[PDB]
Amino acid sequence: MSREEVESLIQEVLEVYPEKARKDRNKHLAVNDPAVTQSKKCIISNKKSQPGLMTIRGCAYAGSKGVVWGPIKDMIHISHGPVGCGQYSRAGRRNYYIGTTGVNAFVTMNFTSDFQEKDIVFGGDKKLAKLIDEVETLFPLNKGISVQSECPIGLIGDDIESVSKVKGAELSKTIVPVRCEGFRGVSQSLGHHIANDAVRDWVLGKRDEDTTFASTPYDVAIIGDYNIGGDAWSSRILLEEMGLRCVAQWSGDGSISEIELTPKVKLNLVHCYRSMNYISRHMEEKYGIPWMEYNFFGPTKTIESLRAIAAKFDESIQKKCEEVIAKYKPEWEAVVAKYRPRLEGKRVMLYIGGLRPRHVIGAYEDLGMEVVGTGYEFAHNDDYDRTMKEMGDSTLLYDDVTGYEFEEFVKRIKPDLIGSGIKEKFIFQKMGIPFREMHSWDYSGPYHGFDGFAIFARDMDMTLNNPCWKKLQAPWE
Amino acid sequence: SQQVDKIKASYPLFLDQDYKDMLAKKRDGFEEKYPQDKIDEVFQWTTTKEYQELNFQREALTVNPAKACQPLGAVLCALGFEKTMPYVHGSQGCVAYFRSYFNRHFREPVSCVSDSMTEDAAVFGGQQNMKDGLQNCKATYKPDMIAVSTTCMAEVIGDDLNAFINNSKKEGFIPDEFPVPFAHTPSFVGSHVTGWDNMFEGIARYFTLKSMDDKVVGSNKKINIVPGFETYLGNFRVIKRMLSEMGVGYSLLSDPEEVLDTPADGQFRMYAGGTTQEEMKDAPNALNTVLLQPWHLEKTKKFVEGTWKHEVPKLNIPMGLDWTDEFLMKVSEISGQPIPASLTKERGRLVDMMTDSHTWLHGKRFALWGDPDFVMGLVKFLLELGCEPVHILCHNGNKRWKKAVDAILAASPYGKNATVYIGKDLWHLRSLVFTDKPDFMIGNSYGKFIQRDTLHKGKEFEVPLIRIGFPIFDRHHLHRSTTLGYEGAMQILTTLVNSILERLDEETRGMQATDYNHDLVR
Amino acid sequence: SQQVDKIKASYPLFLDQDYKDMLAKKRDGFEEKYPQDKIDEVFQWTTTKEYQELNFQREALTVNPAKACQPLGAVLCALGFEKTMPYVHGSQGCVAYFRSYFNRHFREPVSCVSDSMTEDAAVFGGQQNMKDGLQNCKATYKPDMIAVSTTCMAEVIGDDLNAFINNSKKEGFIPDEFPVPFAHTPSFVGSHVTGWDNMFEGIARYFTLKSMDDKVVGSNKKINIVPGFETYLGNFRVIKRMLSEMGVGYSLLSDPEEVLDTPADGQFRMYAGGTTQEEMKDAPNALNTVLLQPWHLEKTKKFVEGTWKHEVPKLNIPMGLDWTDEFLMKVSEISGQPIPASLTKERGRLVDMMTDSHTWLHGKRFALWGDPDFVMGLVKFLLELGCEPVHILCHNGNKRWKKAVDAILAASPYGKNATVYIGKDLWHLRSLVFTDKPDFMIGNSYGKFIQRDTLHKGKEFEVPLIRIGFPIFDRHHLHRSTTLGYEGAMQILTTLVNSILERLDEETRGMQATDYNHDLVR
Ligand code: ICS
Ligand code: CLF
Ligand SMILES: [Ca+2]
Ligand SMILES: [Ca+2]
Repeated sequence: MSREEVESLIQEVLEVYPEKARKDRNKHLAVNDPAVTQSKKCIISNKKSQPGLMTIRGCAYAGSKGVVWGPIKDMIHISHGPVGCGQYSRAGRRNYYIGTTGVNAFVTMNFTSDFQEKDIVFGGDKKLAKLIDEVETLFPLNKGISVQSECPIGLIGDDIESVSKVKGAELSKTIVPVRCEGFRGVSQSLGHHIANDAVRDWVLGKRDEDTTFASTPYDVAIIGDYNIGGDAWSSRILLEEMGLRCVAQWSGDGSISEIELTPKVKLNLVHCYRSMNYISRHMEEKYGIPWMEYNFFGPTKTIESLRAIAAKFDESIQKKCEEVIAKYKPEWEAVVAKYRPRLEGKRVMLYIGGLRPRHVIGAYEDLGMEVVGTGYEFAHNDDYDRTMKEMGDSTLLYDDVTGYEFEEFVKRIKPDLIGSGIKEKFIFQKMGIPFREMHSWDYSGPYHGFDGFAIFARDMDMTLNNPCWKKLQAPWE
Repeated sequence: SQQVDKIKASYPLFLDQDYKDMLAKKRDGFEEKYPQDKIDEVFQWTTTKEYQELNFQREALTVNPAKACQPLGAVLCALGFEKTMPYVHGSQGCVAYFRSYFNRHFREPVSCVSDSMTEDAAVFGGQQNMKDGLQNCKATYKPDMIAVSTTCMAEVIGDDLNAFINNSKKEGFIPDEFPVPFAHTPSFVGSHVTGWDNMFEGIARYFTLKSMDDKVVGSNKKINIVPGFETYLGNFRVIKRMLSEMGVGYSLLSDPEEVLDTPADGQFRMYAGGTTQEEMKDAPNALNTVLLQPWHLEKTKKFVEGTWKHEVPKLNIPMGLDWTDEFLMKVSEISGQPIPASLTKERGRLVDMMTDSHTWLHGKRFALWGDPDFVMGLVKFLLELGCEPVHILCHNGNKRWKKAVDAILAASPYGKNATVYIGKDLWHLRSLVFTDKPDFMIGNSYGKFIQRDTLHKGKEFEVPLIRIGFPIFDRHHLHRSTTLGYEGAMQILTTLVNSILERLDEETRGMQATDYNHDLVR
Repeated sequence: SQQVDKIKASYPLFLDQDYKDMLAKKRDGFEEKYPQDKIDEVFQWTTTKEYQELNFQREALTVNPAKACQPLGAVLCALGFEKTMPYVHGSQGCVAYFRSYFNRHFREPVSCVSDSMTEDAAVFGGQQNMKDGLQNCKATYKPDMIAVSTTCMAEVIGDDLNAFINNSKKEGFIPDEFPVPFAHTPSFVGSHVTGWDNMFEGIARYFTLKSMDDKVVGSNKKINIVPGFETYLGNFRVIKRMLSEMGVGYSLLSDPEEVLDTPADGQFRMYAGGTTQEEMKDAPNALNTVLLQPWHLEKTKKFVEGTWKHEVPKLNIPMGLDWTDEFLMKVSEISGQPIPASLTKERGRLVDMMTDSHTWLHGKRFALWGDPDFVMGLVKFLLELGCEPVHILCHNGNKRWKKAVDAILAASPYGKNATVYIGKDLWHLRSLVFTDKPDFMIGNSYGKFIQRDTLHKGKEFEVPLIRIGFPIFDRHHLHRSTTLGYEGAMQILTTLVNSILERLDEETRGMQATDYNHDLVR
């Protein structure tokens, strides 16, 4: 389709909206022009959501507790407030870890204060202290406590910073109050910012005056990789076959000690720019640690990122990088040779949170699949600046798409595959259009590195070419 | 490394030697993990009887709850009606979590909208959010009704829903005749089952409060059925099939079975089936109203008795043999229709099934948890089978329900070692199953970790989990099962006896060690 | 020594130290047992490819067969008629074994009588025995019809059932109009399905051969349905339900569902329901005749086409998605009734489940066995689901059936690694699953032993069993399941996906070893 058909489709979709909502939504939709570098000329982003339009965004609590603070395993994460917020986000995210759950690891456990009506009226600052005492009593091997605020906490005026300071002074334990109320932000992105601020202000600077760690010129830290389905692991090995020593992971399969040891490294490899650029910039400003963005989706991007990371170091690291690339070359070549003929020419439409709508494009390109449309839920203008150089000409772009907009776009464009979250999976699976969960990898993976590319290709082939998509139309109709 | 012909996912790829070495290096160098001996000592300490005493003294800490917030049930009740859009007045994360929860449980699309309230709405209220959301929702998705619930933000702020909706209709955002029922569902009062009650009570008020003058009890010769918070489509289908066989004229209020199960035929249907507004308006003209789950439909019972003047019969949930018989007899008494032969034969088949499998169920010890009505029905059915529900738990339970369950237990020899707990979470149940080991567990998917905790101590201490309840995430299409009436009793009996036989087969499969008991006929 | 509070059955009582010592002393003193190292070596040798090569060279020895004798199917076919006592002309041990087999499967009373032929009957014959048996059976267990089958003994002696029954009627032993159909069912030819076919063909002959003059095809506006050898009541119920929903007039010419699921209401019923004699007499007047399992109904098809002049359609067993659609379309074409919207919605709901569960069923290797039609339908459904069969086995299958299955496999990209076997027992399947390991087995309870052997070699080599077929002895009430039509496809899909997920949960339950993939949501 050309730029003329796409704009007509955009206007036809927006015709049903009320005039104010129509004007607001016209700014968030655009047709990609790769020659444009300043996305603000085309797409507005990080704006509020129009009420009643069934958006797909989340809350700051999801961005902070669900995304950033959650994967930390050695800490205990209290969900201060009613039961629902903590209950719905429990173990819904596949941030893998290694530990004995309930003894030294607590990722898939729901700790909450369970506010009743007597706590909304009379406050909950004493309940929090009693809860901290009980947590210390029953879980002695925890290495810290993080109190994530839910919506009522800010509204009723509860002072959790004071409680955190007092109980940290008493128990000599790291207690981090996070003000990640759901109403504070328009989406999960402000949750990322709040969680990074809490990390910076309460955890990161503990070992500023400690020099007992044996630093090496090859120390690196993986930032913004939350180990979905093991993703971070598949990356970490690829960074240790080149001789680099990964000191910390943020935050999938991460521990409170790696976070404190992070300022003792020589380079920060940031995978998710959106959720961790806030702390990467702080570390660069304070400790002088440089940081760079790498992409491990697909063989091409992985090779380019490894070559760049090696170029950040001396000649031995570059030789090891070339050795690793040569070693892994036949493995991904076989996967491409097997699966590309089956997935050649297919058209994909993506809609994911803030990083993957542009990161996984390289993986689909390596299989001969064309992304005819991509968009984000809570990405800023930077993200679209990076995206416009990734998408082809005349491809659709959307921001904070609604159910109606996405459904109409899919019906007209008719993509061969759709990649989005659980809340859209069955909507497009009832339309006879194959769907892949690009958040949790559809309970598969990992997809990072050369080991994850085979799984990626296998999943895409098994979903697009499944024989279940030819049976929707009844033979007697 | 990956092989193009044998590709391994996260399991068992990370069991390779290189990944093991990498993880070991990570743990040794940077994690600063406690020594394995300390971890093993602490884990054994958690399984002792001393740890249970500390655990049950918890007063401010809740670990692994077994309940949700009211607006979840409110959203389900709103989905129960025809062309009804659930609209939650509050922040937008709540709606996303509700939709994710219901999609993961039912594996079907769930449609709900929000006002996307933010920091400006926290300071100046959310009236403009209400107006714009109502207008946008009516214009875009075109519902015949918008059912408004509230999060805990709107309740703490103190947003007056009635005032906001009235000011929205008079301003011209929505037509004055457009039905917009509302309900106040604070997430810090009760649980998800209470939200269903509040939403249904609000809808019934909106549709019947202003027109009770010309309503005569018995005009349409029908019976109203209020299911409650039900997460099994089979229960909705059986509660209608039994009445259809019985010949009774019935009107199922809040029926979401159709929208939560739609065909995959190339088109997406946002709305399907559901109770029509005519049925809600005509509800007061029914002979009587029956509440299938009376322990969370108390406010609805108050509204029906006080306003509709229907004398709601005091019935228990149709789970088991005796309570299903009581339900059928009460329905026959109310409608005057004799019980047909197609249900006596079904009852006889259920009794035959009970008699065939009594030698395996007798003396088995079960620990259960869930919703009050479901838990009490399951306890009654277990007592009817000769099983011992040693541990009974209900996080969202009250003391009257506990007293009723104790009365049920005392009326049977098998309810002798049973202990009912209210306000306790799943960590209390883990402590209970470690010290007083049952033979199985009956609950939702959250009980799997508890089983994993029991296996770590040892194979001889493992407590298998039987998945009956809500939510069930790690199994596919179990939401199509049935738990009400005779068919539900048959399915539950089959599941229990087959789980027992499967565990027995697993324990006796080691050749030349325990396989002497590996009987072909079991 | 058993404590009174905790009584132990054989397991784990025989795991006590004193019992272990007693068994060890018995083994050492007098068993002269081979050394354990030799046993392990022999086992490992049996788990090798060389042992498979030796195994497939078998010509006379059959180990662990997967079929039964004709009279079993004859008895099951006889049980499908109204007040028809299955009477077997032969030894009584047979009848006892048939009754025990059916009681262990269905867990319901089964009525079958024998004339108790003995060594005296070997030389003289079975005429007086036949007369006395007929008279006693009619006097004591009054039926309206008696079906006569034969064991091997009666076949070897070469009895003349027709002549014997005619003489019995002639010599004042039974009324000359009492219905006494008969069929020759040699146990050394074919299998139980062949016996069912012979019995049904004999009954149809007896009831229709001499009255074809006044039979007009289509004069009653009905479609005859011959279910064949079926062991699931759910299939009988679902076929009738679908035909009723379509509005088509049907006559199930074998309905043992009623007698095999009688209620337990304090009285014992020897007969219940079944096909009436009038339906059999009027069968030639039907619009057409549809065979649900066309493979083991060759003789019935020949009789129907030759005598009744009905044009039997070439329809596969209505298992899966495509063949059910073909069956529904053919029935609509024959009867003229349009396909209702309920069946379309059910097909859409099945496709929804297929789309939801497709990510777990894809690339799963299954080894199956059973009856020809059932195995063929299961293979077709597995190919439709994306699963790849590897070892398709059928002990009582013929070469034409193998050609048809190969044609089915070659039409899909998932039958690439599938190998069909005809005439191989479960020892061949044990060797196949040991050398070419599949993910799961799908069959009757006998494969229960195979899963044990594969466990002895190692946990990584275990092949879990899924019990879908006949007979099932170690699971209660699985005979009530459905395998035909859309409902039966939904149940099979649910069973398969839940078995896969249960195995995955078991494999990833080791704490801090493999529990990283112990996802809550799958
Ligand atoms: S953190 Fe972010 S929505 Fe960067 S909130 Fe979201 S595990 Fe997405 S596109 Mo779920 S900015 Fe991570 C994300 Fe991307 S939870 Fe995961 S998949 S790379
Ligand atoms: S934005 Fe929570 S789900 Fe809600 S009604 Fe309250 S208990 Fe229930 Fe974010 S912090 Fe949480 S998830 Fe929402 S409430 Fe706010
Ligand atoms: Ca679905
Ligand atoms: Ca029985």
